[PDB]
Amino acid sequence: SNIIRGWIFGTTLDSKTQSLLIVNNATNVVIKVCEFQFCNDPFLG
Amino acid sequence: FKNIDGYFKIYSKHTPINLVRDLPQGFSALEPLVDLPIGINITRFQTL
Amino acid sequence: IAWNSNNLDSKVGGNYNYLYRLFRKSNLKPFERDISTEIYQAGSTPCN
Ligand SMILES: *[C@@H]1O[C@H](CO)[C@@H](O[C@@H]2O[C@H](CO)[C@@H](O)[C@H](O)[C@H]2NC(C)=O)[C@H](O)[C@H]1NC(C)=O
Ligand SMILES: *[C@@H]1O[C@H](CO)[C@@H](O[C@@H]2O[C@H](CO)[C@@H](O)[C@H](O)[C@H]2NC(C)=O)[C@H](O)[C@H]1NC(C)=O
Repeated sequence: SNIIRGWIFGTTLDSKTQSLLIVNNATNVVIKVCEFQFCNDPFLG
Repeated sequence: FKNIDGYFKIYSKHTPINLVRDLPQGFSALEPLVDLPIGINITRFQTL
Repeated sequence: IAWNSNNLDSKVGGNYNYLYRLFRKSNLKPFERDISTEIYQAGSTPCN
């Protein structure tokens, strides 16, 4: 049922360093390398 | 997933199965999918 | 490939747009980029 949607790769995952996002949202595949403030519990709905 | 000399390398393969639990038996080689020039220091990861 | 660019990148007052990293805990890996601007701790007594 397409539950697993992607991954985040990094070191600290808290906007002090750079992280990689590979996500599959309902419409596109998105690959980004930025300084993210990731949520403590990321998910899709 | 691999991280070598600034390249993040991805191989993959899809297979039809019919089971309920436990990773299945068998053999199938994965093929190159993409090779991203990101240039970062990955140490941890988290599933979405 | 490298060439001299005094005509383009030198200003009479002084051109301070161009920057470098003078401090890092460890050496970089090949084709790794570091943009982090974290106050480098030289000794003990953390910086906050
Ligand atoms: C999946 O992600 C893509 C890219 O982040 C979204 O596409 C963008 O949507 C915004 C909002 O309308 C547009 O302004 C951008 O131009 C779009 N970028 C494109 C099409 O490359 C897409 O909407 C997301 N899908 C869902 C369901 O949220
Ligand atoms: C890549 O990142 C890791 C984690 O941030 C670095 O390894 C850490 O290095 C510090 C000292 O610099 C140690 O105190 C930690 O115990 C290390 N943690 C791990 C998990 O190894 C590593 O030095 C970084 N590599 C580069 C080239 O910057």
